[PDB]
Amino acid sequence: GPLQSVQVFGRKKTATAVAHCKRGNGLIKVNGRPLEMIEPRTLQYKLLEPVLLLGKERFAGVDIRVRVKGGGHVAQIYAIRQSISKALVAYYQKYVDEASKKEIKDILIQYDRTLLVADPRRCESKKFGGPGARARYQKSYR
Amino acid sequence: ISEASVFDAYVLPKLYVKLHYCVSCAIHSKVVRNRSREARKDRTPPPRFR
Amino acid sequence: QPIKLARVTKVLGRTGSQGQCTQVRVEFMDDTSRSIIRNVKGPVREGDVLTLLESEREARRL
Amino acid sequence: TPDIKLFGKWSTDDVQINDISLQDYIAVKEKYAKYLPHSAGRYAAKRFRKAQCPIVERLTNSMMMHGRNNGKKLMTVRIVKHAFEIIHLLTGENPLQVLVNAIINSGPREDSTRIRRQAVDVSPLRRVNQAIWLLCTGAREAAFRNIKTIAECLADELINAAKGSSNSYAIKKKDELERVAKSNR
Amino acid sequence: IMLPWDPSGKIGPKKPLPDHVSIVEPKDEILPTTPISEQKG
Amino acid sequence: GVTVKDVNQQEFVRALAAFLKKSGKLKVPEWVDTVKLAKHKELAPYDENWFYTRAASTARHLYLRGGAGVGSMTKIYGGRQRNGVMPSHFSRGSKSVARRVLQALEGLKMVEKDQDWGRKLTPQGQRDLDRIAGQVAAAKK
Amino acid sequence: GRVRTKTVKKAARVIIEKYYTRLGNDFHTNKRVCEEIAIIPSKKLRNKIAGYVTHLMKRIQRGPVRG
RNA sequence: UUAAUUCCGAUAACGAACGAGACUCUGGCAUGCUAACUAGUUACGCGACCCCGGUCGGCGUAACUUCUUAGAGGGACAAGUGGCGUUCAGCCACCCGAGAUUGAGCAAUAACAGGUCUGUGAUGCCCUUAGAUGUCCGGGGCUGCACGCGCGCUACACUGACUGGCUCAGCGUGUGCCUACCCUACGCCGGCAGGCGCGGGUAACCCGUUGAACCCCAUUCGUGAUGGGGAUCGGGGAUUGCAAUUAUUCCCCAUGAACGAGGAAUUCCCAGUAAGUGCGGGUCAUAAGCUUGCGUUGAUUAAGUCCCUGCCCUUUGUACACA
Ligand SMILES: [Zn+2]
Repeated sequence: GPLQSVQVFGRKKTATAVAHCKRGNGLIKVNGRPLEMIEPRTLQYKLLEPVLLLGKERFAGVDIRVRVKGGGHVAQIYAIRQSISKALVAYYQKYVDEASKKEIKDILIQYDRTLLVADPRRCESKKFGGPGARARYQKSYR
Repeated sequence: ISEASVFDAYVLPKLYVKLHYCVSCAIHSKVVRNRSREARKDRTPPPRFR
Repeated sequence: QPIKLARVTKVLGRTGSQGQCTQVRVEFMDDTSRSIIRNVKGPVREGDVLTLLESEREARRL
Repeated sequence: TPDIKLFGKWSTDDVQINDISLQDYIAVKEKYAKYLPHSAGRYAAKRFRKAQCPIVERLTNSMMMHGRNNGKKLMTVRIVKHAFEIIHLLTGENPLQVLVNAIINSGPREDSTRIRRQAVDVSPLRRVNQAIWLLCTGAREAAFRNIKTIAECLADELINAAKGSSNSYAIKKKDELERVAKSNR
Repeated sequence: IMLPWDPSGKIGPKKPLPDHVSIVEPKDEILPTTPISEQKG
Repeated sequence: GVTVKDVNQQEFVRALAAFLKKSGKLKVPEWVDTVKLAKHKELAPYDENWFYTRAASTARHLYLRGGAGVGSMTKIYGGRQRNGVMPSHFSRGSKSVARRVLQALEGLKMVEKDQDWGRKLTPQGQRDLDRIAGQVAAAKK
Repeated sequence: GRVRTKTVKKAARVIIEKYYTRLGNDFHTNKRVCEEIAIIPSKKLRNKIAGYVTHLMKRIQRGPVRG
């Protein structure tokens, strides 16, 4: 059918990602690769937490292309986790009916807010006269 | 004493010592205190509430 | 000498010089009539259970 | 599947908590059922926001101390993941039930302080935090100039705490502090 | 030397003080007690 | 089919190093045994055939991001320059060993020189990369 | 320590005493009325004045105000 | 009552301002407006490869602001519910909501026998005034050493030591005024050090799309003042300025001590906080163990008080008097 293009950004930190949705078969890719060669292998289930709760039926028609820039590694993991979640919410919001979108949203509200809403946590600037922001130097007596 | 005793419900005595202090010794024991000039004329004691 | 239980129904204030001993009115969950006042350290809210080794101890007025 | 959540290979079920006091503060049941305990933060805003943090994430975060271990969360999650494998092969029962029983046993209730010494009780959240700090301190003290690893030392400390034969560091310090508090009262 | 405020902006600045609030004068009017039509055009 | 991005890069470099050991015509000198990699590194590499691993890494880096010279090769070969009691910094890799890797891969018929520097990968070598990706996929499956 | 200031208290009572008719319990109603009748330089001061006006309206709906 | 003389209230007090509050820059979000060939996105077609379809920071041109950049405005206010309190000022918990406390600057009156003549062609007085306390060259000294402290850096390891593989940032900076002094890209010579000619830029173009450290994965080690530590020392090879030894600086080999988690005493701080670990700017013929910003990972405890060290008012004898 027509090109159902949904471009949603995911921003939590310096690592940003843009998720692009489409109709067709189900193949989720992040710049042309799946989620199976992720280093470290400890956080393999962290990106599967939105996958296992919804099931294989919801990801049949949805294929997502993700471009990633900046930040670190785990910041990129949280960025793509927020971006594909908000893009999936927008995909079920705009085209298909609102009842199925509400049924999917009722799962995502109860579990975690990080999937939907980001928090304003950034690096505070270093102040003068100390090794960091809060800490100061040692005072020289005598 | 109420845990370990021979008698049951033994009444306790009290202390009765009439203390006396002078002008220097009362302030050294920190009992009296300098008040305002309108409050110096009051011969009333501080109120006994507890 | 049984090991008893209690329950915090209402906090009263903060005793001590540094302000670490919380004056807590504790309600006995075994006997729901009697209640005493004790000083309990740490963050104490209304609803938790405190396991008393003996219930004969009681904190005095500050 | 959303019906069951396997923490590695361990479900939410078969977790029985005997103490009703510690169950109100430990909030790992029915809300924080996760696959990995990794998170970003913000669990120290309210006075009682610290109890809403899960005890697996607390065991993860309390290991990294003393300068050189800062920034090794990816290390210590895999260390605890191997520690579950070390516990389950020797015990046979549920390591989550072993850890819940260890938290039930290792609770220092009364403790004296200098204000004479006033021997008073502490909070149950303070007992949980003291038990976690004593087990992490005992593991860090045991795993020093030794071939035995962090997961092996933490598994041995949890098995000794579940046994309760004055062998674990948390059990030993709990009995010592209760002995001192029983003495000076 | 401090410059005073002016509406024209010649002896001083044009922007008023943040603490000062210029409240206008309210209009005086009488409420109508009888419905009256007014037709024109 | 499969691709080298779908192939995990941990075993892909080992499989390509095994393929280059099966080839065995890539100009290995005798000062590789006595050379140190860079000044920030301390000692020699452990494995004796550590030219072919660098050749496999240079092959996949020129496949993914073509048009690279000496600095892009010295950037990936870096670490902590532990001088001693002084605070450590970052140091670049050596130039001549990467130049000899580029000369060996240019002598082998898998690349082609590009304008304004760089060695792009030929369509004949793209077929070989797809076939070895299929070989790694058949090995893992 | 969100205490309404004297620059708010001198203005809001005069505003309500003059335009007592054109008021409302809703915040967005009198927030735009204060934009018409008064000249407030900043949004934070505007919102503090409008919140104190709504608080005075709640005081009126509860009972009589002495001031 | 609060960070506040911030407000209710008591009223011989009423009416004002200064400091704070208030005000500016930055951050959290507005798929609603305008814009982008020195920022892009989605596709069309060509080329390469695998077996009807996928891959390409390989190329040419059709739509758009979903990413970036930034002119204009918004929202957030204790507004809604439940409790405490004169039911006043206000305070606390909760639903919904990008946020129910981002940081900084400006900072009232009054004073120090506080510092600065060694920043000043800002300056009073004294001295020098030709064999000059002025100006210039070659060295020395500013580093020096029985002793005591101040500010900093790295280790005392198995959580670690060695070797590769794998994967990310934003501050910046830069073709000359006398004046030579700028960033480096790419193909080579060599183990490194360093060297030869060569193209781009007056900068969202060039370095650069900043493959930075930690990190994760795969090999070697195993309780030994040890493979950790390089304090100590010798030989050779190069760059910088006219000129380096008491080592300007860099590279290779060899030498392998103190140090087994630290006594009395003491400093800093309370959420992207301490901490681990890097990178730019200034100092720069040669120039980071200094200082400031920019990043990545990321904890324990606490939501109270004047017991301890200070500062700020009070009642009052006044051995405290251009004080
Ligand atoms: Zn006397």
